[PDB]
Amino acid sequence: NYQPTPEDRFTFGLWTVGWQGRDPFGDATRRALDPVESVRRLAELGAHGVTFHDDDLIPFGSSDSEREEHVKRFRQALDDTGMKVPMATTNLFTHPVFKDGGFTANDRDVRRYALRKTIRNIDLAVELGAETYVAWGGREGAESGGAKDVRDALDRMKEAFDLLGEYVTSQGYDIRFAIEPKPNEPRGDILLPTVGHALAFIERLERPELYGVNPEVGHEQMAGLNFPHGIAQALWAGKLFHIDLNGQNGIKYDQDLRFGAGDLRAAFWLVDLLESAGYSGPRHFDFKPPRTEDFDGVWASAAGCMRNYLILKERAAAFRADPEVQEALRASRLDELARPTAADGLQALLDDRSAFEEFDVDAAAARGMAFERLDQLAMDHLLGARG
Amino acid sequence: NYQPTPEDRFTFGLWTVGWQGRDPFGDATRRALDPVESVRRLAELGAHGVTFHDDDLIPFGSSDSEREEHVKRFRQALDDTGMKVPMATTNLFTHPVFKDGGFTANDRDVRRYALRKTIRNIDLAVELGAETYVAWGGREGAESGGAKDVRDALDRMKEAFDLLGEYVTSQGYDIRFAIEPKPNEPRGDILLPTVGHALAFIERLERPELYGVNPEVGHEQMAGLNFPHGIAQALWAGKLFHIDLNGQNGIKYDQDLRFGAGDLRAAFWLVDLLESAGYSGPRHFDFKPPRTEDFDGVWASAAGCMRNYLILKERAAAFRADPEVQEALRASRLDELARPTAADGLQALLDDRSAFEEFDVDAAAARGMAFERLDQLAMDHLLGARG
Amino acid sequence: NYQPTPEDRFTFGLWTVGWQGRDPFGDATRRALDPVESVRRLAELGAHGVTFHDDDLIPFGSSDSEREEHVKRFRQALDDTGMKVPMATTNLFTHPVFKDGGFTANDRDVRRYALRKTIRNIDLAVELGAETYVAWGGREGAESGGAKDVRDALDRMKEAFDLLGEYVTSQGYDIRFAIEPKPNEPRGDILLPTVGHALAFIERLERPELYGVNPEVGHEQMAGLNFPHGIAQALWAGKLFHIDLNGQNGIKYDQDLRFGAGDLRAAFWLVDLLESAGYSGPRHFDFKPPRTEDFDGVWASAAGCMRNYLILKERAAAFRADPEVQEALRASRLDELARPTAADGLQALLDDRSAFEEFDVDAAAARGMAFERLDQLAMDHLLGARG
Amino acid sequence: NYQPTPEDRFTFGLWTVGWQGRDPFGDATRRALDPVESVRRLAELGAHGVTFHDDDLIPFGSSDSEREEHVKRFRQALDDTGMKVPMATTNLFTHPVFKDGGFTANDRDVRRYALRKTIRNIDLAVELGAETYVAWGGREGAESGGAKDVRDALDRMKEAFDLLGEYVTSQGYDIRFAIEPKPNEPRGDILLPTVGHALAFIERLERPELYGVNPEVGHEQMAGLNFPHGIAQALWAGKLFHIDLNGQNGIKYDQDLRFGAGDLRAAFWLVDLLESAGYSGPRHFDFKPPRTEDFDGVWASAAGCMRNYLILKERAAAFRADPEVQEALRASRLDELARPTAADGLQALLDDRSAFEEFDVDAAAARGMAFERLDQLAMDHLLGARG
Ligand SMILES: [Ca+2]
Ligand SMILES: [Ca+2]
Ligand SMILES: [Ca+2]
Ligand SMILES: [Ca+2]
Repeated sequence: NYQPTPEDRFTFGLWTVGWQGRDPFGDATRRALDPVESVRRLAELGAHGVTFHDDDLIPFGSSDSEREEHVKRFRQALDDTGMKVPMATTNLFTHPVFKDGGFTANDRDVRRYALRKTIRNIDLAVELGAETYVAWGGREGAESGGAKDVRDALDRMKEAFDLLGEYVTSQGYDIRFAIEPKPNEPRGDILLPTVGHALAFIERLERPELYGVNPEVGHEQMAGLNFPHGIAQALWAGKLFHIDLNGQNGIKYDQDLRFGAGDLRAAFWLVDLLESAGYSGPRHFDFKPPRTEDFDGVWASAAGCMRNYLILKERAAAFRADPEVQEALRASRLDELARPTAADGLQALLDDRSAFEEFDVDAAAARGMAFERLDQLAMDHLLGARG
Repeated sequence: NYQPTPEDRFTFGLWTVGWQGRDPFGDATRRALDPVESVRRLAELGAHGVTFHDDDLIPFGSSDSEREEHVKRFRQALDDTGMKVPMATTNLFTHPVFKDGGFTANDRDVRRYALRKTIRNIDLAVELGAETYVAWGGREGAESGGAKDVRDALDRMKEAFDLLGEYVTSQGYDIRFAIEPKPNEPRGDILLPTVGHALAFIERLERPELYGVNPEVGHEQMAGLNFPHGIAQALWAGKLFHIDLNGQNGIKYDQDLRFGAGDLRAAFWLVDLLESAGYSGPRHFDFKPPRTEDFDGVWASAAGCMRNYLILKERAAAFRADPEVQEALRASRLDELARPTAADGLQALLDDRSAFEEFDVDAAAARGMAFERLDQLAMDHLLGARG
Repeated sequence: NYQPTPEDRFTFGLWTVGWQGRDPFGDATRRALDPVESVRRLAELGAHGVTFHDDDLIPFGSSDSEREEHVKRFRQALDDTGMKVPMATTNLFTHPVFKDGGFTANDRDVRRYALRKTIRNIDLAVELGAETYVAWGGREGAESGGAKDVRDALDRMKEAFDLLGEYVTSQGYDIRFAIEPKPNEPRGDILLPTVGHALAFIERLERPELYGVNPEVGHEQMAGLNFPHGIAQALWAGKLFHIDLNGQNGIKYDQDLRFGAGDLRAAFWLVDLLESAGYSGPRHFDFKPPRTEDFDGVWASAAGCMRNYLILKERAAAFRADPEVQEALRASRLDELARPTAADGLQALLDDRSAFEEFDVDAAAARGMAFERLDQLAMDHLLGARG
Repeated sequence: NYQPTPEDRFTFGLWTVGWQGRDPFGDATRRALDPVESVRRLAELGAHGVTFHDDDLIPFGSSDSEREEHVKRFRQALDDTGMKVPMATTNLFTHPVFKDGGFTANDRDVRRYALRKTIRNIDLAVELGAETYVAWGGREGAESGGAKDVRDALDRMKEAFDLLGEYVTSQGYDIRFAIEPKPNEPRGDILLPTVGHALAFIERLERPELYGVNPEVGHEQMAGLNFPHGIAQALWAGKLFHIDLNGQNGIKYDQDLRFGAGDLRAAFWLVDLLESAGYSGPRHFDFKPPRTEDFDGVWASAAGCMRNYLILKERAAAFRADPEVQEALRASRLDELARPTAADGLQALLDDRSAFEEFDVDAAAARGMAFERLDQLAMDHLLGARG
């Protein structure tokens, strides 16, 4: 069982299953995949859609007529399979010209070029029916302190995003932007390193309602942060526009393992959250099948992303519906957490002697939270051990 | 030389020099310090002022008349020395009642009590002339996923801060709030873990203009983040209300080493930033003299905080005034980073063929950034090796 | 089900269930437990035995006659319950005198005292029937570079351990030593920081056969290392004398969560390893019930340590016995990994043209490892999803 | 000043200055360098020598006669400049055939091929006068638990190294082996992850006297470990055969920054150690000029490696020769650390009542270590602030 269907909204970047396995120390282990073949193979596995960078679809430097051809063939594949394109993004990191950034390159002519390369792809994304346009600032940052005045760079980043906003507004496009944060790699430190930094920056843009976040499991974990806590803050702010799902083993290089790999418990708490909150965006996998694998291992890895999400969804649902868990949640006062501290208001609080002057602090101190009992029930549900 | 004076605005918490050296594995190595003796000793060393938690100054559970006495003696010490009190904070972490939090405890009665304990200390802080009231949510978080619904907790945290805002506004107090972020310890994961998360949360409060950040060097480093980059984002947002200075060796327990210890280069880039931006708040040291030390080592450690700031300030000033550095900054196009990408506007950009259609991408790609030359000049200035 | 019995060899330190919840920022949340009550409560839950520091059992500074009394009462409890004492250790970290170390304190008189405090407890451990005597050098290290010449310190550490060896040999005691590594906390950096450093140091002792390791899950993880890989190296060397089981969420302060918490997958791979290798030592839990909990949560947390080990053992056994997994292991060439590279010997290898001159490198390159298929089978077994 | 000469023994890999700037997300930013041009350019800057992988010097798949040609041209360059070749190594990581390892690949035919490729390069290294042959097991490890039985792999790694030993012994070559540890990247976890793990493994080889370590600054730091402490353990064991010098900012991807970048204080403590211990091997830089840089930045970056070592050497010498520092070292009892704990022997210790029964523990406890005073003197020396 645990058979995905298009209704689950599982999507994959072309660059994921298409990763040839070139890493910093080694050559490609797999041949290039034709975009058309990935769309067919992914449709068969039960995915809902694909996502793309401009350069994954249209070889860099293609003439207009080659461009048209490449798009026509891809569109035929989407029509043949029923696959959608809910998101797209720009490659502002591969070509040498972007070595010091796109939107925040020190060189003004490069920043202009980055904006133009981006706008041309927004038009194509809208034509293909994308609802979300992602920006990953992978080259925006520094290896040394004097190379990048961060205040000026944030001025340039605000400027670029406000211009993009102006463009989509003037063209009457129904697309929104999502920033994908990452703390480092390939630059020593990348600007807007976490979901929090991205959420704070968005509030200073001219039209903040057009921008949200595309957080990635492995990225927040590269800073040692709790990914479900970070997603909860994004949901609370109304800014979870998209999500990247994958696996990461702690603080090191960006692994991009299949979803469910890495920190398994954090994966369970994430699915519990997404499903309880009613998140209805795409479930996108930004992952790389390891370079050990041949083409059969590529499709197995991708199928496993989807499988692990669906097993985790069933176990989270079972945990929340268990009457014994419901009672534990009450024993730990989760119900009280949800009630206002002082709906009576500030003067009532100040006059309330049971809040301070006659508050028995030692009796309140003695009450156990019963969190460990709750957590082991959650453990037993994850592992299928409530038999 | 490098002799601090009160004009440098160096401040210290009472709990810093007063730390008795109790750690998770060992007993106190030093006897308690009387608050009056710390104010005298710090004045002699050249500090500008002190900061305090309610409980550092007034033993928990003191009667009103003991409270009055304790305050009177401390005030006499401030008058005798000329020492100021620019910041104060509440202890919402030591007493067992706060084991699941203050403002976000699951138990509503504890959340009420935390608000009342906080307000009573705001009144005292204003009486002593504090301009900034810090909140460190050290118990707000979780060790397990099911213990804390983060959305509800952020509702409770917003509620507490909005109430505090209402209180100071209604009393006509000229005080502002600053949140001190920390990613973990003593809870497994703490809410609002970084400067970015804190900045994003503040934008959802009812009166955001009353709240900013009190970032700490060692805390951001506990997440592997670049502290000067984080301070630059806070300065850009207009939210650097206060700062905690100290040292930390990478990702591990919160060390609170003396300033200049830990990551020395990040300390240089921070001072360069604070001084170039014109930061005029207090230079506060939230540090712990190591428990190896006796009282003579306590005062040496504190004096060193101040010394290292002043050596770093001289070296940063020398770096920025060096004509050879000025020319390197131009060679690396720092001047261009500061100029608008597209002050000509969006239609001009789109019509500009030198931005895309006739942009020579290979020639732009070939230009070296000259960052390594710049960085080694910065190295030579730090080390005093431009002789 | 998953009911522990004494035959499973689950042991707990007295200091684990006895932890009063004092952390660096807060007071105790639970009252002290009498050692006799912990032995009774642990026996009821199904544990095999307990472990102790000298100071957990005999209050520091007790007279000889109080000492005798304390031991007599504890022995009565062991007799009443059938509980064993397979391991013991010395507290060389709590008292202020050990602030710069025990065996590697700069002060020679303290190093002498540490050796004497240790020997007195070895005698008691043997009397109680301990087979393993653990040393955790928690104060051996430094916060600054000039404080500790590491070569000299390693001379002092070798000296202490060689003396201990001489003592047990001269008394004809059948006890061996195990070093518990930890990379940091409470010192900034601790000497012999990982299992590897400890294994290398043991080879330079005069009688290396008397010493091995007591690795802890959470400690190796505080350095970002793979704990099952580390245990495999220890097993390969014949030095896994004991093990500490618990949970840790990545690189931060030492959490000491219940076993199975933290990195769940690493917990599965560890149990798979221990059980396949035939490890027959104690399964000891060095954990701290979180300070949120009352006494009911303390016993629930301890029971969960044991439960999670037994669920993990069942899932690992099922994975290894599955014929489909056996065939996957062959598809990935695990069988070939176990066969000698060159049992034919060096001259045969050099003359073998199929090894170099006629080796088809491109055909070897093309073969997929099929690791992702294998790993998802392992995922399905862990989660109980091979239905 | 701070002008390197060949007598300082600064060496560089061909792959360092030759790095074309291809990273996991981007194409090359610099053209290939001819090995002959790097030898000339490095000689001019004051280096002593170069190091090479087989594949840096002889393009993979070259015929015997092309091989001979490539070697002849390189030898002419070494003769023309006076440059030496003190170390060499094998590329067992780039070609796709090594995707699951060399010596520990699951496939036996690949393990044979790795041994043959290695031996052919040992012959060439000896011909060029290398004294040290380095092995970096960058592909030896795993991304998932079931892919690699670590016990069997350590059997295969021991087997490979014992064969290499047998080869050099039978050929009467005066070369020794050094293992370069790294904890992860490009595999999720790499076998023998730290200096400690490598030192422990060497003690189980048949001729351990032929093998030592080549620790790298940035690698140990990728595990959060103190590099000078690790080098001290290697020196204590007599196994520091070579060293890789570079810079790294904490726990993340392997940066390979120029030496002196990254953790500056750890760089000072390392130079202090190397120079005080009389380390007389090569000072090798395993670094990558950042891909931001053109060829002028490549040579500036390399020159800076050498400059920072020489500034650090002068400051460390000044610290150790300062009579005020000498007295501080005594105040902190560094002299006592170097004296035997119990040269009187075990029975004398046990009979000595001043070691236990009459030891005044509270008076010993009260003595301050004076470490913070010492550390600030070390700070003032580093920064050139003892004027
Ligand atoms: Ca990623
Ligand atoms: Ca701190
Ligand atoms: Ca621990
Ligand atoms: Ca490296």
